[PDB]
Amino acid sequence: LSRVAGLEKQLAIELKVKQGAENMIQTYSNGSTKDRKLLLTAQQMLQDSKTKIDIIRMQLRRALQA
Amino acid sequence: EYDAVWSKWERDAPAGESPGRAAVVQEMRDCLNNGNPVLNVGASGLTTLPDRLPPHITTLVIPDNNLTSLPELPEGLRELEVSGNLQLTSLPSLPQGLQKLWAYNNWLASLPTLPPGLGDLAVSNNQLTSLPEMPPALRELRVSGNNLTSLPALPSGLQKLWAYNNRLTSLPEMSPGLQELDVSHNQLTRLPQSLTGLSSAARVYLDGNPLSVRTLQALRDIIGHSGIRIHFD
Repeated sequence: LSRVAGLEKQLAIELKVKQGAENMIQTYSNGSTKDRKLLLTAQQMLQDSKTKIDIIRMQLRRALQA
Repeated sequence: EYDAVWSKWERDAPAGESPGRAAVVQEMRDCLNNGNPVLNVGASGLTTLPDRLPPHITTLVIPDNNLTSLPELPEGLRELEVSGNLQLTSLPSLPQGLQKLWAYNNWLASLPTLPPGLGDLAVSNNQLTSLPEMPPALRELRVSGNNLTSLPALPSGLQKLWAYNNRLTSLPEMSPGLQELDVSHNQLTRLPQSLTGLSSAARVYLDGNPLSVRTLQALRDIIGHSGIRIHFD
């Protein structure tokens, strides 16, 4: 199928992004008042990537019907 | 009492949070006086909810907010949806008669023991590293987007399972009545024998896992003998 490969690539990318975000969150969890904003940003990014994975995966499950 | 508690809660609004709380209060008074079964607080930027919700509401919807915690829930609550609260790491004890629990895109570290009647559980994009025992009546389970390294025993009535995007090393045994299983981007190098007992109409996505040559050829043989659709990656 045409779109499958592309969807999987998007998956690899967003997964990499998710990994990165997780590592950021882990690094800034020291709890310093200075890293607060960086930590929150890292969180929002993690959540974003996960949601995108959910959506792209819905689309992918659709693409696997043929 | 109720209206007094809600009024107090409104006057106690933090700076900038007044209009939102007033709206929520309108909603709650609607539920109370007009018997509206559903309470939707919307996204008000709420940092807190009143000590007590309307008693007779069946369904509760909490969108993106600042909530650190939830108040004790009404005994007759059938459905609960909590989403978009990054500082909410914990749910309150859940009413036994609860059917649908959708709590996702939050910070939850753990879940409280789940009510037996629960048939639909979606907790995704949370911090969960573990799950409690599963209610026997649960037909739909979405745990994806978590830290889970494993799943507990699955109920005989489960029609759907999404474990994808986790740390899972191993899947548990599965009931033949499972329609859809998506486990992706996990650590599984192996799969449970019960997988063979599934219906040929089952949709199983294994992509994103190490698996193994033995497991891969096992899957190919199983496909040859069955005709069920499976994913390899």
